[PDB]
Amino acid sequence: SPLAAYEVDDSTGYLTSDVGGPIQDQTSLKAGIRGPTLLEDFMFRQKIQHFDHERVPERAVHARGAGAHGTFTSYADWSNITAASFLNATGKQTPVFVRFSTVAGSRGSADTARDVHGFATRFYTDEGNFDIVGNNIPVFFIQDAIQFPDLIHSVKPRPDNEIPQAATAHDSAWDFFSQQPSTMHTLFWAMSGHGIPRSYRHMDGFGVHTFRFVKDDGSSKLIKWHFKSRQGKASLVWEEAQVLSGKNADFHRQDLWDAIESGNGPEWDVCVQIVDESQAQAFGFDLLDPTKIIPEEYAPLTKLGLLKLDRNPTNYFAETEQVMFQPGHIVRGIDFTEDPLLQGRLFSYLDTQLNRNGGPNFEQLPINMPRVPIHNNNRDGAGQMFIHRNKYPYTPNTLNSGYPRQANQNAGRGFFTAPGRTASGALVREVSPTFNDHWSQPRLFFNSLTPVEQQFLVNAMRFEISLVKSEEVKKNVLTQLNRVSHDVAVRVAAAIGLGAPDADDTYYHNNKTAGVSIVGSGPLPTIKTLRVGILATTSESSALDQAAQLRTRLEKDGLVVTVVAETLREGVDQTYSTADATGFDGVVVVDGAAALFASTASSPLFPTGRPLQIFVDAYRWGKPVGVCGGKSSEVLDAADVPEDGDGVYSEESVDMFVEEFEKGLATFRFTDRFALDS
Amino acid sequence: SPLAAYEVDDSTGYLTSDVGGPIQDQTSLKAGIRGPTLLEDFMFRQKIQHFDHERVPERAVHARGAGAHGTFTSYADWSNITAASFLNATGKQTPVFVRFSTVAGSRGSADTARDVHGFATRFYTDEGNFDIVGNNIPVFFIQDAIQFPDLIHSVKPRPDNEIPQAATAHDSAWDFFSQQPSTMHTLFWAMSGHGIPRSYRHMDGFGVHTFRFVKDDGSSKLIKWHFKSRQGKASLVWEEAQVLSGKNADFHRQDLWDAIESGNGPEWDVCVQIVDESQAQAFGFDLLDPTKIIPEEYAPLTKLGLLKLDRNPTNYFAETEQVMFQPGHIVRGIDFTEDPLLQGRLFSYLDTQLNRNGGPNFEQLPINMPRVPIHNNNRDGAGQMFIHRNKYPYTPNTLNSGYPRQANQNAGRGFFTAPGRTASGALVREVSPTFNDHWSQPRLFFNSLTPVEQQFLVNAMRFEISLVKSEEVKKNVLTQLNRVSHDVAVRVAAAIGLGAPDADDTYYHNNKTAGVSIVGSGPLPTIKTLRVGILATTSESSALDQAAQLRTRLEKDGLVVTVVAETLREGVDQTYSTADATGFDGVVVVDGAAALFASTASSPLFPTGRPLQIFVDAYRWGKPVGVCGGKSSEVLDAADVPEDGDGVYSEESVDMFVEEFEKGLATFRFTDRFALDS
Amino acid sequence: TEQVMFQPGHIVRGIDFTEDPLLQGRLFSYLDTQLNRNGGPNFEQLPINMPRVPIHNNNRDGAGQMFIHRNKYPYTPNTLNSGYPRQANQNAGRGFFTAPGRTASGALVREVSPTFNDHWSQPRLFFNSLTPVEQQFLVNAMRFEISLVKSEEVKKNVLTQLNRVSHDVAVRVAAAIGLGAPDADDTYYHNNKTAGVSIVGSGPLPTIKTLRVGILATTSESSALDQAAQLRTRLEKDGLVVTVVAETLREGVDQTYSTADATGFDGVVVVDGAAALFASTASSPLFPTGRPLQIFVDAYRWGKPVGVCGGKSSEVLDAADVPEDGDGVYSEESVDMFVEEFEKGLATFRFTDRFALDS
Ligand code: HDD
Ligand code: HDD
Ligand SMILES: [Ca+2]
Ligand SMILES: [Ca+2]
Ligand SMILES: [Ca+2]
Repeated sequence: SPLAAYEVDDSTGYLTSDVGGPIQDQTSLKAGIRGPTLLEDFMFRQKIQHFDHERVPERAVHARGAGAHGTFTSYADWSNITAASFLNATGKQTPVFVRFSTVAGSRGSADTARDVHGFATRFYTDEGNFDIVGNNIPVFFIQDAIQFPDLIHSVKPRPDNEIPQAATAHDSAWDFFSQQPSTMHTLFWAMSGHGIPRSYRHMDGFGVHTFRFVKDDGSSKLIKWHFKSRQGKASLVWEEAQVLSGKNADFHRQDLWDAIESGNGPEWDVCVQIVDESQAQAFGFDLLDPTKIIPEEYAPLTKLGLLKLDRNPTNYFAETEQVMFQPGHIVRGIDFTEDPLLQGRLFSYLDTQLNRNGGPNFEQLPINMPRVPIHNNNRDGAGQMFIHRNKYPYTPNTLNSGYPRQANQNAGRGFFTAPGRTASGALVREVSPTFNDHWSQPRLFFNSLTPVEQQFLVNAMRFEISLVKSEEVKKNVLTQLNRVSHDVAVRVAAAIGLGAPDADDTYYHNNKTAGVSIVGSGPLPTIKTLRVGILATTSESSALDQAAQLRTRLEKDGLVVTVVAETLREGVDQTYSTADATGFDGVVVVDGAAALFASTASSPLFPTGRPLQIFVDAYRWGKPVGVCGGKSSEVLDAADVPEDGDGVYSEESVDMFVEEFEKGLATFRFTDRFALDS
Repeated sequence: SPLAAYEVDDSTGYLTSDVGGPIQDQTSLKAGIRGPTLLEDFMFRQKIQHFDHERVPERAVHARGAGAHGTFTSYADWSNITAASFLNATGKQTPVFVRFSTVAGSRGSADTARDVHGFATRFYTDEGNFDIVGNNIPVFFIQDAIQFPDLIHSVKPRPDNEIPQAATAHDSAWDFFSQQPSTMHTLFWAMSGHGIPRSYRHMDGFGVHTFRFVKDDGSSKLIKWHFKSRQGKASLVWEEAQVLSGKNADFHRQDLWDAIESGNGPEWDVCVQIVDESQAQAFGFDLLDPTKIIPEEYAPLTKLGLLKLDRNPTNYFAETEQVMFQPGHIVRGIDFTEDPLLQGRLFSYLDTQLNRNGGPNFEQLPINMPRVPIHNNNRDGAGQMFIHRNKYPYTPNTLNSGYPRQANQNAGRGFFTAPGRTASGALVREVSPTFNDHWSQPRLFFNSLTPVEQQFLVNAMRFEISLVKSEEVKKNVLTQLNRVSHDVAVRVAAAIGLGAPDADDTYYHNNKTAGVSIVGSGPLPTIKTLRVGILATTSESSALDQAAQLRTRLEKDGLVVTVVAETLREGVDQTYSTADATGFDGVVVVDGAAALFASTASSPLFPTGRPLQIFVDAYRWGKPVGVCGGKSSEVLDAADVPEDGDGVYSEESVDMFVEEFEKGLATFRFTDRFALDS
Repeated sequence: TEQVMFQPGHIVRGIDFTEDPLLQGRLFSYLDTQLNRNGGPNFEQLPINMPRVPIHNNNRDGAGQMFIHRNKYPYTPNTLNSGYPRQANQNAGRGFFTAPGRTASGALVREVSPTFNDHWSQPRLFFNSLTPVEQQFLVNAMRFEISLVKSEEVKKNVLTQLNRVSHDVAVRVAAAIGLGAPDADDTYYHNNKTAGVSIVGSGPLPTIKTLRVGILATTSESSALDQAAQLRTRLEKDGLVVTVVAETLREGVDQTYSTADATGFDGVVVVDGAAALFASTASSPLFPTGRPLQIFVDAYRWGKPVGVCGGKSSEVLDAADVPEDGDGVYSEESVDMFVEEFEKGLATFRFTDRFALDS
């Protein structure tokens, strides 16, 4: 913790200026008790000036996000495939910092927007900082970095009025998607449940690009990075995400914070797919193309180590806001590929930190510093924090005895470009013909989802495209969807009253791939941290008694339990007024409370119908719901919830109720409650 | 447009660099067709560098906002009270730019957060730019500018985890409120409907501070600025505001945008209260105190002129984002007072623009430029756009013949300090004792609300304080509330399971004041722009017929009509999937659509129960609802809405339906549907 | 050095400001200007600017933020951080406080105090307090600068102001620029003087340590370099910085004639073994024509102590047109006697009898 050396404690002591002079900061200096404020009030000005300059530009993308500290532990000595020092011994531990994010919204936008999500991991290795700046979706919208402002301008708010915030549901985005068909693969992922994850802990991370692992002998293999969640994969449903955006814009950052504080810090297996250089085009697409995945059937995952997040930042601004990641932060044993999206990224991340930091010495901020000595001839610049002793900062020199020395493949453990890499041909601004198949892999992805997942994706597209005003853009969108799947274009067209174009089967096929479905990936492996809302009443002393007994039983198994009542008191966490179904992964009514759910309910302490609305919403959104007490039928009738439904629980016995209700939590969503196209 | 001279047209022509060289920007230059990108690719780098640097720091407060162009027109020659040139002739027109905003949220946060709102107006006068940087609430939280960072730190997200976004519902804010009693007045306004306005058009603006009008003879009078909405006052209900925050984060900016495009540009009467210098302490409080209003019974409003917003910006960034308001932008005829809040603001706004603009020449941005010539000896600085001819930029000079000439009270129409102003006494960092009554005016305000408005305010406080984790903070909050009103403290305490402290009647009184109530300000004066959702179906050709007839008669009265059905087609604006009750001011079901409202209604095209939920939500939130066509009983029964309810409409005849329904839209909210504490 | 950011706003308990209107505005400027230099608000965190005591305040964020603040309730007043940091003032925490006797009275004005209006008496006090040669130098600095002003009207306006200080100054300055001085205006003329403002009159320097002595020698003569080495040891003993100069470097020789100039020395000594370099027909590809003699002559003309060490002085001094009996001109055979006299000269520092006076 270079973070702990820079920590500042203010738990005792008298207020000082920034130069250590004790002062006051509550009243301005004035000429007389009702007089004007004086220019000589240095206390006033130092304080306001600091306030007035507190903000810094938000990131150009991924502005909305949150971070945590942890550790990476290697499972083996990986010398045989990479020279990377953080992977060179069983059990070797490296500190990490991770930031998760959306792409499109500004700071302050809602966590539960539909979007691609960032998953950026810094490894503070003993041979330098290494960053993997990935996303929760393994493919990207575009095939060349020069198009990135085009993609981003199209998805961000229309620039006359700056509407809409954090959403692709507008003409410009679908105009771009429909004119730039490379977008189809990422679009399909973003329109699935991968666009609205349950939490940062319930998504995967991917490096997206093919990279190289380079051995000390100089041989190389091609790799893709996969961070596979140990919490399982899980999504919201859209109608739930929308309400969550309003009720709790901070949902994902709160979830992450709380999991870490409770001792449930999330984990991922850090994995690679590893293939030979000769396989760059063996799989029916080009490994230089970031719109393509390698099916796991062609290349299995190898598990390199464990990533665990287990500590929250001390100061959000200083750590999370100021962390400045770069794919250029590379270490010996890793190399780039000629992926034209990766290639341009290298430029952008060094440049953009000048905007954020306002000066060139951004690598000296505590969160950006390495954990090894720095020896170089970089000097001066605004905000220079070091006092360099070497007064001959040039190479070659004799007056500093030739130091710092050059590092390279054979000296000082230098980074070196993989020596088998070559280039040949004309200097061109031309797209490789090997990149031209934009529709096959979207179809592979779509084929690999379950029927209800396919319906959710169609429904997401129906939602967004129905909000596009241009009839031409809508037609063009159907044209592109039709090339992936005639069925998708037909079902989407039905919602927007246009006809789909005739089937064009060039890229149609029936193939599937493992591991891309959320709903298909079986029950969650753990239910720790999941949220249960127990709906109770201060009316009946039996209701708070039953709530307390359920609480014990659920908290035993690591669930986070919230007892809801009309008013706060001992045992009650939340009022009906502040409660919502978006707040819980499952809801239980204690039978003691059945009168609150009648249609003539009414209280000055919460909005009309709130108790029942929580229960109904939770049911309609596919959550496990139940009534505990043995007079269940009255609440279930008021809800129009069938007692015999999957994921509906009714028991008098607390112990039997809990046992089945917990199986429901693992199932997580009951997908039989959602209507499917015929 | 004033700013037409700076417009750039890209409706034709070939892509160029910033220096006019024709280029391409879709493919990177590579060493071979699958090769690495080249450093000599200047096309790539100039485009990506611009992208990398697009963002600028958000405003330190009022980051989330929106703007429009307009005109101010004077109603008279106001020479007899002020020298101000924009007020010197009946009918005199001056261009304006207004930005509206929330206070606490970052720039992507929801418009319908509970907050104080900004209302900042620039008058581009023939004697310089004059800015009135106001709020929609006439009193401010604190009495000294030096305390602003304390207020804002406490209300903004907790700095460890940056939670929660755009909300005072957390411990730090209520800690500050309870330890700093000056906050009570603004707190009561923010917890009333004024904290969740229906639109920027349905709120007032206030300068907050006492200022001075100064005549050409040097005599002065004390003024408060009031911008009084011609659209009337209106608020959301909290439970509505919360869902709206998710469903449409852009609600207020969209409402303003749309009103201007439809030729319904909003208007305010720009008014002043005018009192003599001798009345600074005549009204039982100190006019230098920004936590106090002057009750209209003691000083009436004088209408000075009309503010009309009628033109949307061309580019949001360039106009809205870059507008840099200053209370320091003052003109001859106006002066400051020794209000210690105002005094410190004068420093802050000049300083903070350096952060935003990144250099000192921010007054040269098109939106910030004046509409008259500039003559001064300000020179150089980053981003200097002028080429100054005068090569002797010093005073006094002979080598530029003594130009520019000094302007003052007697020459060149210079600004001048009101010459009757004086100071006397010790140089002190002390609060005037005349500022010490923090509680009477909060009580005056509370007393001037209707019973249901009082309930809504109590309920806002119950909501927020129930989320405060510290029992000590909650206790301290009740202590302060109790000094305003024992009844308030009792009613709030009931939701959080504490007892309120014994009554302390030092500041209790029964006085009321006119015009601070929303509910009490009679029906809206116009219903133009209000939104009616018509819930129809494609399953019956008669329903769409009914909807079309309803649309014709409602549009004739300038309402914005959305017809909602399962799918889009001619006549249908929105699908049930995208529709929500938060999108309408009133909801009509056409009786041809009754089958969608049954509890077994289901479709793959929208979430279960969505048609009925829209109707139920609208009813519960106090909106006029109805069924048109004659067969009303299944819809009203399914919704549990009584046919004889106020603001419930049931007529066979479209004519009669609309005549009654329109009375309901003017009534706006039916307050009898909300329960009151006994 | 480049990053140090000073401010008169950096004040401590026991010091306070006055209502000097120049000082009052400075307090604003120095806080504001560091934003320009540093490009962000955390300039007090640069090592040179940090205090040597703990910092406890609620300043947060900003570009370049180096601290990680633990207090997550950075507002006052608070209970959630127990009311810390506490307010410091006259009576608690050794706070800064404004001197309590200070007051203000009267109108809010943009007017100059009439008490500020005598612009000329003190300039005259200062001028009166200089020695005659110092007065001449001041006049000569004005004649130099004003003679480069192209505007005839500006020049007249200058003599109008100077004349209000001293008619004599305006006359002597006017003579160089071909204008007539305006007639005497004696409102602010006086004969008063004040101690300690004169440089020339502040006696010999109190130390000559660090002053620079150039020894002009030659590689022609093994004698010349021996004399230079003996001089060097004797001068270095008294903490002077000695530079031996010759045609080319070698052991004992610090600088070539090519790089040397009289501006590099406070005193110049020629060793008499080097006399041949000082002739008018001296010439070498290793230095500009006349360079050795020019160093000596420049040093003499600029008022420095000069001398010849070894016993044979008259060829050098005649080549240079320097009278052997001049004040601050030294001739001795003995190194010890040479240095004893020469060091008196270094303490005198400048021999002002070598500069002409008006009238
Ligand atoms: C040519 C520009 C460009 C391209 C093609 C990309 N990005 Fe990027 N990205 C940026 C330019 C950039 C940036 C403007 O440089 C950002 C904003 C702030 C920063 O540090 O870098 C950024 C931020 C950024 C962040 C946030 C890091 C954080 O939390 O601070 C993530 C996770 C990604 N990007 C991930 C990706 C992935 C997985 C991409 C494709 C595979 C990708 N970006 C393509
Ligand atoms: C001492 C500091 C301070 C104090 C006491 C206040 N403000 Fe302020 N205000 C600022 C410091 C500031 C600022 C940091 O200087 C901002 C942020 C951006 C800007 O241009 O100025 C600002 C912005 C800002 C804006 C946004 C203008 C726009 O849309 O760009 C409004 C409407 C206000 N303020 C209104 C007020 C009112 C009505 C106040 C009390 C009566 C008030 N402020 C007190
Ligand atoms: Ca658009
Ligand atoms: Ca800058
Ligand atoms: Ca808090």
